[PDB]
Amino acid sequence: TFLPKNILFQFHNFANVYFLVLIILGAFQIFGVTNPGLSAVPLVVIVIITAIKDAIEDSRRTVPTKKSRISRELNFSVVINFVLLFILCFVSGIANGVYYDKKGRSRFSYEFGTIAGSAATNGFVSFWVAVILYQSLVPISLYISVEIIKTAQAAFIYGDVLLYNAKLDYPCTPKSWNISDDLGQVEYIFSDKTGTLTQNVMEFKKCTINGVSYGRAYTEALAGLRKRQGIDVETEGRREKAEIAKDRDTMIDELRALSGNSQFYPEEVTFVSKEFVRDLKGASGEVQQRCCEHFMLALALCHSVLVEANPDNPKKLDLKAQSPDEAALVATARDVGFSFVGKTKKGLIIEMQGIQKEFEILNILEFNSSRKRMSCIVKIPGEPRALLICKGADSIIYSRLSRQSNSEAILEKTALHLEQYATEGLRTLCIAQRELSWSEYEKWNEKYDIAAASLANREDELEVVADSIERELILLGGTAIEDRLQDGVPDCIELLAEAGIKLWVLTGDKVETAINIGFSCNLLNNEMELLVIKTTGDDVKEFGSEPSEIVDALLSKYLKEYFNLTGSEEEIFEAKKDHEFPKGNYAIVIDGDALKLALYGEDIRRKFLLLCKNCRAVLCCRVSPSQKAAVVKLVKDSLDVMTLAIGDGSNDVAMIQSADVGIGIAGEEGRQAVMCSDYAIGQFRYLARLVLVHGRWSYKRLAEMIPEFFYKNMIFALALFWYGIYNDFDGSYLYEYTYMMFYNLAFTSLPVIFLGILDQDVNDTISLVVPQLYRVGILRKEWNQRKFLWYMLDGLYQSIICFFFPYLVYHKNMIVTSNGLGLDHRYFVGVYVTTIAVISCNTYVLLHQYRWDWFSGLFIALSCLVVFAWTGIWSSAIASREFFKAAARIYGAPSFWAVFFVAVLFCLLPRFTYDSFQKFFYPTDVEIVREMWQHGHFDHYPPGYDPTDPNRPKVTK
Amino acid sequence: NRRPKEDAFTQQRLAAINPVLTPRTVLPLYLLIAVVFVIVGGCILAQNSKVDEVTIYYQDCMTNATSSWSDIPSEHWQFVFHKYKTYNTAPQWRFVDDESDDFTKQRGTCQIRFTTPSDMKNNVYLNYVLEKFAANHRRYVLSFSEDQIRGEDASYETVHDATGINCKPLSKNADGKIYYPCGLIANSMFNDTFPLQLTNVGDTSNNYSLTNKGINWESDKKRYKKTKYNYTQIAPPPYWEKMYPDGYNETNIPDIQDWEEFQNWMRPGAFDKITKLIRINKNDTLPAGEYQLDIGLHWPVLEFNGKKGIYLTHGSHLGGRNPFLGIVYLIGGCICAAMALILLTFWLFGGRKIADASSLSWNMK
Ligand SMILES: *[C@@H]1O[C@H](CO)[C@@H](O[C@@H]2O[C@H](CO)[C@@H](O[C@H]3O[C@H](CO)[C@@H](O)[C@H](O)[C@@H]3O)[C@H](O)[C@H]2NC(C)=O)[C@H](O)[C@H]1NC(C)=O
Ligand SMILES: *[C@@H]1O[C@H](CO)[C@@H](O[C@@H]2O[C@H](CO)[C@@H](O)[C@H](O)[C@H]2NC(C)=O)[C@H](O)[C@H]1NC(C)=O
Ligand SMILES: *[C@@H]1O[C@H](CO)[C@@H](O[C@@H]2O[C@H](CO)[C@@H](O)[C@H](O)[C@H]2NC(C)=O)[C@H](O)[C@H]1NC(C)=O
Ligand SMILES: *[C@@H]1O[C@H](CO)[C@@H](O)[C@H](O)[C@H]1NC(C)=O
Ligand SMILES: *[C@@H]1O[C@H](CO)[C@@H](O)[C@H](O)[C@H]1NC(C)=O
Ligand SMILES: [Mg+2]
Repeated sequence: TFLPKNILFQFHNFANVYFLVLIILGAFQIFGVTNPGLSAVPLVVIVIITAIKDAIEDSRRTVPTKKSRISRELNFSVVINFVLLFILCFVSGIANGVYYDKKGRSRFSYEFGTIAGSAATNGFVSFWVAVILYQSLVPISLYISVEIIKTAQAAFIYGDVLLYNAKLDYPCTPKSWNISDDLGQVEYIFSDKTGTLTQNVMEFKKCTINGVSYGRAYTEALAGLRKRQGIDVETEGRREKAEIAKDRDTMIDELRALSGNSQFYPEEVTFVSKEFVRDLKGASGEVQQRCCEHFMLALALCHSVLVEANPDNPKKLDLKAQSPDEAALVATARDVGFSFVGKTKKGLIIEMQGIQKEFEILNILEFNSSRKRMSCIVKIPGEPRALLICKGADSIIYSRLSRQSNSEAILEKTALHLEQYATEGLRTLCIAQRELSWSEYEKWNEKYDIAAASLANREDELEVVADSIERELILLGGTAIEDRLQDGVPDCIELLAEAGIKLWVLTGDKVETAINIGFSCNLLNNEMELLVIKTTGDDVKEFGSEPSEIVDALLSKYLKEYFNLTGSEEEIFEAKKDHEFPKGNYAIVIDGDALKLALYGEDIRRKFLLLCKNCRAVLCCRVSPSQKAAVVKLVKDSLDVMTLAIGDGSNDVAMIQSADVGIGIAGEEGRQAVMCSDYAIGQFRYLARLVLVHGRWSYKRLAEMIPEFFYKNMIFALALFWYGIYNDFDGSYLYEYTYMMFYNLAFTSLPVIFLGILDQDVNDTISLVVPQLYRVGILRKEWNQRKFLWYMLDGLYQSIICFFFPYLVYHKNMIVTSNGLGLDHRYFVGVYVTTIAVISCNTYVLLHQYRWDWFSGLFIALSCLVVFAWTGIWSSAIASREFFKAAARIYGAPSFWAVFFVAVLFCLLPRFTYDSFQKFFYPTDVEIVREMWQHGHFDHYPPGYDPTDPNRPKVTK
Repeated sequence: NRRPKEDAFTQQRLAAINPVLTPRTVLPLYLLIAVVFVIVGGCILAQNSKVDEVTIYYQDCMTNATSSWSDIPSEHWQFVFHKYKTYNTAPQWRFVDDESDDFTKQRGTCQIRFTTPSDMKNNVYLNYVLEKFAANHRRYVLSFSEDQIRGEDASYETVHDATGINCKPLSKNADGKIYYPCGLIANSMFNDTFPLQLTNVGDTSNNYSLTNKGINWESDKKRYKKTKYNYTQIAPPPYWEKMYPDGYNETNIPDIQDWEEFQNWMRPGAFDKITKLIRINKNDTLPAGEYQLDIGLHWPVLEFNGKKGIYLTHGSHLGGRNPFLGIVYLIGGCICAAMALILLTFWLFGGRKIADASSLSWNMK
């Protein structure tokens, strides 16, 4: 399962088959110029390394695949490299043929050679010997280097400690170890709300019992409403939360003074009504008391929660429910003093006010996604009767009312309370009872039994019996649950918005409460326009008659008014090129039907995409999973851009898979969004630290690392081409074979690999303090093809220098030694050239590193020293044939060191001078920030500084 | 649990320096390198000017030289004496034909007289100089046998069917004997006979003596060894058949360990100009005077318009006389100085503030 598949997948490239052709040409069709038994070492070692590493890859995958944009640019780079190698070999062959044309030379005399008529044959042999000569110009270690670098970057992303969430015991486990650098170019983020931005634990906040609306709270949607209006939300909330904390303390005190509860726990109490805790005793009398107790009893009975002992203490219960809202209701009913324990063969057990009492549940018409309600008939002993209690939606209940048994005095005020809760941003419920005397209950029970006795899709008869029986109800009131944001979500959102990332939030909540929660999350802020595409009656009757054209009119107006362009293919093509952060501070808000009708047709899709190209913030309300996937793919496919999609659950999985980067929010249970993702973080907050720090880092690291490589190898390779000019392109090597293999195996590999692994322009603290540094990665400036072409031109020039400086030290009289003895063998000029080239390349890498850390410095020094030591060790062994004492004869010549130092100076002077001219008179943002860092502007921030952590100390400015 | 190990390496918080290059830091380095490189370049150039050389190309002897002494044409010699920048005193040469030798292509003796007006220290090197002899071609350079060089009695298969380094075109003769020094390299050796002394024309009682013991690295005697062949399995290369007209008998087999002109030849010059030491003198200075060198023409070069010559020097520590190192050190130091001056000019004219947040690409617009 390893050897066949791995060796085939490895040889499926062009570089690998090229080197295999080279091995076969050196061994099977040997012309006579090769050391074949050892020329097969680079191929076999890279094959073994890739085989081991891919074995580890598949092992990690066991216990679809994506590719970054850098990889496709890398394919194009390798294509240009091969074009250059072919041009070199073409010129070699042509010139060797034109040479063998000549009719009087040293060869006819001393080489036993003849005039091979139609010299094109020797030209062809020379082409195929130069193909093997210019080995090192084939990028063969490039792919294994990029793979090592990406694996190391993903291991750093994993083993980062500021991403491990201690509550979940879940570090940021990467599921794709080759998109780290794609993390550094994110330009759009698509984020589900309910599970991602808000901790998906619903807490019961308020309730309107018998027209009395108990409950006081400061919700994030209320805070957002206050912020949008203009009130100082900071002081408003400080006062409100202090008041409510004092009220909660006194509420728990009064609750303890009321009665002794065995299942009371103040830590998970969320009902904050001092009015309720005071009115339960005597404040309104007996009728409101009875209403409240009946509300609590019905809330604590009508449910499907299964309770089990707490692993810490067996007396505490865990309240294991299926839906969060039912769990919240039963938990608050327990904490108020109506606890529910156990589940016997008949009914259930409630501890009310401290005493046990059992019930008899007969028929639980369970909750269904299509019924939108959960009902239950309990037997009340005393002459027992039937109590049909049903919990559902407000409209669901208001559709099923009785023509007489409605107060219509409590109903109006309860509806007002429900509307106020919906405005404040809470999920509302409705609860309705029905009292059934003994005779009518006997009749209805026999009818229900004979109706359920009908099989063959009993659901139809069941729903018709439900329609017949639940038409008359007596509503008691409503509840309200709250979904709080996760810790640090507003800070993370403002960080990602300063970084230049456009943010999309895909909600399931109503438009106005979504806008309020956005203002609370800082997705939208003040001095930011809200372009709404609501298809409400006020815009319908003013624009058109039917939808799907009101939205088109609205898109056209919001384009033509707040910019000067209209939806067109040329405007799409133009905006495809720009990535600048938009100015003007606009935002879009769109409903589910409007999004559907904007995704329907092609021109409307074009207009919607051009409008959302600007408008750094976009809110979509009441969307579907299909719509999530559709908007992600519309933003990605057209307008080719890098997209991240973060979510949880089972619809955000379809949202995640159709995106460049997919981030899953891990719950206490492993979910599909986690599994079918690319990365998996504990909380949305961590997305800031990931995307900025690592994103940017990886992106820069790869960027600067790739041209480096394409330059380093070039130097060496091209030097051989230059020796071609002086040996008439005949195919003799200027380098020893161990030199030609180790220049890529050991001499110049670790410097560029460590540049790609460990480099940091600014540390993580500055990365998170000045997030705008991300904008360059958004704009795609650190990695183009022009950068690679400039690095290759520099490599060509440095190869010219590294060859023609030793050649020029020889050219006068071929005596370069102090004792007049000879060093004129071509392996010795090759030692000259190789040492100059290696030291130039490693010092280039060092000068282009941003951070000179001791690991990188040690290994650059070791690469240079290993060049010197390999020369010294291979010479001193007699097994080197014509290379016997290259070390003791070259490193002991002052000519060698003179050329060495001046040639390294001449190789590094143009690039260093240009870098100085840049850092002086056209500095970039990271250079300005590094100067501000040297002057000490970032000294007060601690080393590990996450500005998105609530339990963190603030700084001066 | 699964908490990642807090560690200075895995958290990427290694000890490091972050070198930002401000003019106050770079310009001093530019000036320092400029100063040291200008000083070293001037020192190298001044120490190099003191190097005197004599080059004489005698390939045109068999046709231009006569039986009586005559001036050498100005194209064939190059004198460089630093005390006397205007010293021509053209050398002379005379050809002594040898009708006994039947190799009409190159035979006789070239006698050259040259007048050195200054001494030559105490370590004098007399190299020969081949021009346009292509000793760097693909098949040539690989045509020898490291099994014979090391002294083995390698059979025909070890000598012929070895790997890349093998004497293929000259592996065997017609009679069935392996060429002892095989291959195009050892076969095409340089053949002129150089004298063991420089005859003094004025005072013939003090002749300047030369040697051929010490013209090659001593370490090379660990790689070359005396053969173990049997004088019946070996025969001279096709071109050594004037030096061994009867073949190898029990006495004439060439011991390549103590034969350093061979060892110098088996090191194929990388480029088109070949300069190999052939004579040395490590004891006596070469006093000013008129000296005579008698070379026995054996090696043909006019077939391919090549050149052969003598090159007599004392040398230097950087080898012969070559102004490239000093010139390029001076150019490097002066380019560093020029660039430092240009950067300082543009700084004192249009120099921004260093740590100014107001210059950042977003705080600007
Ligand atoms: C010194 O080295 C000379 C350089 O090789 C060498 O010249 C070579 O001499 C051989 C004969 O000794 C010639 O061989 C052929 O000569 C003619 C012309 O083809 C043929 O009739 C012969 O049968 C034989 O095949 C080489 O051609 C010749 N090499 C060159 C380049 O001309 C001298 O012989 C050497 N002399 C001494 C004294 O060592
Ligand atoms: C210096 O070298 C010259 C080279 O010729 C020597 O002169 C030769 O000496 C020998 C004696 O054995 C004579 O047979 C030659 O005729 C001389 N040649 C010439 C051209 O004069 C001279 O002997 C050497 N000096 C010393 C002190 O030995
Ligand atoms: C320089 O002096 C040294 C030592 O006197 C010479 O080396 C010796 O030379 C003789 C022949 O002249 C040899 O027999 C010895 O084996 C050499 N010994 C060593 C240790 O080298 C050397 O030849 C002199 N150089 C010149 C040019 O005359
Ligand atoms: C020397 O060679 C040159 C170049 O061919 C020629 O013009 C000149 O006449 C020659 N001198 C003698 C003396 O042969
Ligand atoms: C060995 O060969 C050489 C070749 O020049 C010859 O001069 C010498 O006399 C030979 N020795 C014997 C013992 O035959
Ligand atoms: Mg969700």
